[PDB]
Amino acid sequence: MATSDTQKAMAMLIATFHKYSGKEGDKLTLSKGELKELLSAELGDIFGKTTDKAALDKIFKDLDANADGSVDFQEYITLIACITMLCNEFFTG
Amino acid sequence: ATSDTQKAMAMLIATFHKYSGKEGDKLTLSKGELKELLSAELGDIFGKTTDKAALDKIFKDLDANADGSVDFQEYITLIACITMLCNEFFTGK
Repeated sequence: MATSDTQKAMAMLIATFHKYSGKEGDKLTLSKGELKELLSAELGDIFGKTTDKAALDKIFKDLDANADGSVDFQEYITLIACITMLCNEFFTG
Repeated sequence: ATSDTQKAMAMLIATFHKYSGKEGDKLTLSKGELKELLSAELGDIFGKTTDKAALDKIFKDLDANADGSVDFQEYITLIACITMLCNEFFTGK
C-alpha cells in the first residue's frame, strides 16, 4: 500500500530492519550484533568505494561500545545514510 | 542485482535530486523544496499520525526557514521521523 517512491523505499528499509529484528524480542530495535550482520549483508559490496576509510572503520568500531545496547530505526537509517554518503557516486562523484 | 537496502537508498537519492537538481548545489535542498517533497511523497499517510503536534512542528519549522537548506542526512532523518509517526509498524494502528 505504498503509493510513492519514498513510501516504497521506506517500506523496503523497514522490511530489512524487521528481517533481523523480528526473529525474537522487541521488533523495534536491533542488537549491535544484528546490526553488524545486516550492514555486511546489505551494504558490504560497496564498502570498498568509501571516500573515507577511517570514517567507515569508525562506524564498525562504535558498534562495539554499548555492546548490550540497542539500535532503533532512526539510528539504523542514519548509519545506512552515512555509509551511502561515503560510498555512493552521487556524493563521491 | 543489488540488495533492497541499496535499491531503497537509490530511490531516496533520486527523489532528493529531483527536488535539489533544479537550483544551486545538488547536495542540498531548500526547506521550502523539502516541504513540497514531503507533502507530495508522504502527504497521503499524514492522516495516520500518532502525534499531530509533532507533524505540525516539522511543517512550522519548514515554513519559518523556507530559504534555509538541508543535506541528505537531515532529509532522511525527517522522512524517517514522519514514517515512525504514521506507519503501522511503529504506530500499531
